[PDB]
Amino acid sequence: SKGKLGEKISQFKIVEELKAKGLYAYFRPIQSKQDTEVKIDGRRVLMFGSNSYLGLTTDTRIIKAAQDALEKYGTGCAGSRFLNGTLDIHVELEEKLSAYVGKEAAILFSTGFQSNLGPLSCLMGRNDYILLDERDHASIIDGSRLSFSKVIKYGHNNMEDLRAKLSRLPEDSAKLICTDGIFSMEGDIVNLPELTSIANEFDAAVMVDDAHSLGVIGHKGAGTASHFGLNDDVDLIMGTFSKSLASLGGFVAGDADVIDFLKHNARSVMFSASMTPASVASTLKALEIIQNEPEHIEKLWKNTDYAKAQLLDHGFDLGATESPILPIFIRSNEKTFWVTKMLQDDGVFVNPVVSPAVPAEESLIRFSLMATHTYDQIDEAIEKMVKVFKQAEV
Amino acid sequence: SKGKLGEKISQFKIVEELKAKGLYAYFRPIQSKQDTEVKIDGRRVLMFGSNSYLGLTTDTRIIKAAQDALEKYGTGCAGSRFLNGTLDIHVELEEKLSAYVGKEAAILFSTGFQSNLGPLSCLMGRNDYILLDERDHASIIDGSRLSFSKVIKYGHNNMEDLRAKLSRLPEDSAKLICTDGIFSMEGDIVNLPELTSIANEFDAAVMVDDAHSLGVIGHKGAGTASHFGLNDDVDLIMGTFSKSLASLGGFVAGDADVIDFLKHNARSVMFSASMTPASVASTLKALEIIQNEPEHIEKLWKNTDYAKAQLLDHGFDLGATESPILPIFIRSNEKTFWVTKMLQDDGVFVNPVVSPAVPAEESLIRFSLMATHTYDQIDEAIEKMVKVFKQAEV
Ligand SMILES: Cc1ncc(COP(=O)(O)O)c(CNCC(=O)O)c1O
Ligand SMILES: Cc1ncc(COP(=O)(O)O)c(CNCC(=O)O)c1O
Repeated sequence: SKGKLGEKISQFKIVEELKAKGLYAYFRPIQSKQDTEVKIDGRRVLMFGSNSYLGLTTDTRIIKAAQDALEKYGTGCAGSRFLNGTLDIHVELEEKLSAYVGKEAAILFSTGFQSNLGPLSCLMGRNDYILLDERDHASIIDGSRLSFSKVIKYGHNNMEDLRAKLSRLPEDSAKLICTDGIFSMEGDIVNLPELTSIANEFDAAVMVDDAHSLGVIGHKGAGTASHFGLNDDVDLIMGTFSKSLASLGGFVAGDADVIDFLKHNARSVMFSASMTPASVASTLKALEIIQNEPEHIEKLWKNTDYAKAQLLDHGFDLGATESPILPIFIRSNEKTFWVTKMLQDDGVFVNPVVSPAVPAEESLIRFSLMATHTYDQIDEAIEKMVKVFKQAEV
Repeated sequence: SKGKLGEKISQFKIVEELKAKGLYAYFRPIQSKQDTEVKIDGRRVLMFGSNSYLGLTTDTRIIKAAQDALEKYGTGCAGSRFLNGTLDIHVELEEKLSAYVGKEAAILFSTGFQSNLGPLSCLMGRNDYILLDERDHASIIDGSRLSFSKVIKYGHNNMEDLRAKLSRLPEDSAKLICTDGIFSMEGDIVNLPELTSIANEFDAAVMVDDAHSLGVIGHKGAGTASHFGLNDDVDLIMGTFSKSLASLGGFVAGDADVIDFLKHNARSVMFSASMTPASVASTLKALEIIQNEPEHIEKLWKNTDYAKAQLLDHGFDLGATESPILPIFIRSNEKTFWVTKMLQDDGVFVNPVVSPAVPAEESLIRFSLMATHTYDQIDEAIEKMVKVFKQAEV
């Protein structure tokens, strides 16, 4: 029955307003492979809003690996890993990931999102605590909420606030600190040396979400612990396959005893169907390519350094990025929607960040680099961005 | 740091005990396509533990559709649907699903699990209520927990307990009833006529999870509302693609206003990467096949009716199934593990249900049919099951 349900959704009008003004640019329907240019409505659009940092979703070797896995294994495993959903190739991928991030063991999940839900929901319980950076990804907030623990947020990269909040807590309790490695909004890196120093003082577990770090920072792209040399101070390394690894799915890597507990206690792996064979194969081949072909990471950072310098030289106001995420401040929600749509209509795809995700005065567009971008494409996007920021009067 | 974390996992010894006794049969590594026979450790094993009800994960047309989508679109969309992750083929699949279940609109999620999280987390809020059948799937319990509402469980298919629990609630609040259509444990069907009758009396929204119903009950497999003719009394139809549809992903279908609210407010679609092209294409082709080839559903039910009659004639104690899930009671956790492993070692794959999921005296094996099974295979499995139940002294 719909009476109260209709009332619950009645006040949500921002989408009707964006559509009526001709500003709507969510769920833009792409007609082609994710690449430096995509086809939208039959026309070519430069893609600066992707998470495919190494451009690997179009690698013919990766497509072929996925197609060969369909031929051998079919379209799906039709069950949880726990029951009838495990393939030899899932186990192979766990072994290869464990080696890549320097841990004993790993467990796959069918999404990155579900990779966060698993350990956050089942390790800390009643009378225990989870400490979260306030900018942590939605999946981390949701995972922690599924736990029976007390969830405490600390100020963004604020080690005094983390330390104080941990100091308040009863000694006879378990504590788990979970952080993004690279934060997607501003593209900044966690203070992992200080956070792990605090964790070691209070015997808290440390979990890092490396969604935006894998294939980006660390030796051969192995992520945030690898970047800082702090593998031995991080209990759990979470990753997704949907970004540099060009696929779908995720993982959690750690000590074999903790991983064995997770694979038999995390509801998001016990009660969800396993990754498709095509996605296991594509992830395995992308992981081989990231490690054996240092070019990709190198070219990603040449593009990042080039685009960042060009944006600062044109007078754009950038956030405190340390990654291929270039946050360009606009500081008005209306201007952010307008700039986004005008760029779309001129052949440039960027992602807006607006209220209520952020305060109006912190609204921005995120311009993300891909190893496969050219300096010519970067130049064309920035040319168009200068013109639209002028038209918009930013 | 690991001191307290080590203590949190210290008491979990059932897996070490199962492995040490040689009884462990979780995460069995399959070497072949999901089919009526699978390869485990180089040997052939009859599969009676699958959710591929129509045997479609090996359909050459479905494999080819997936392989052609890899060729055109690549290995992944590398973002949320909300941003850079929408393809024309995702929209096509939503339109085809909406038509199939008789609703205005639909939104895809990358997993079934995440399809439950979406509407349960964002429609009911502070001062509202979610009413759940106590046997509802883990993803429904987890979705409801992510809401800011009060979650109330009612007795399994107990309409007096649902009615009483709703009667206690303040009139000026929203209420949402969520149920499995077919329940996976016992394979029983929700009392949807009575539940919708109650919902209509209290103006509560109705959501049905049709994970085990799609491709199984309803006209051309359209699910539980379709089975009862109650499309107009169900607000939201949830489905997965991982079972009859032989893929990965899921959906929620409903009124265009509710679906528009979900696609801009459900964290599990806004903040998770979209389905892979291969999985969209495989789902589209499976959905065409289920509707255009009535054979598949027909043969599933011939196998179900045959196997159920054969089990009852051999004196097995079955649960109150109304589906291709045949629950065979064992009523001892030890016997359930032993029967499971002995069947594995004799070439038969079944799924155990044990404590703490159920009371010891309700422990069972689930024997699930596939349209592609033969009567010869059914006969061979039941022959082996009689022998193992004798060896085990059930
Ligand atoms: C009733 C029900 N609802 C939702 C889901 C989630 O769908 P996905 O597996 O596609 O994420 C399942 C999964 N069934 C697998 C299990 O519980 O083992 C299910 O049985
Ligand atoms: C930091 C972080 N962690 C986890 C995930 C979840 O991974 P999957 O998308 O593979 O489920 C994302 C997703 N980023 C997409 C977004 O927020 O739009 C992420 O940005």
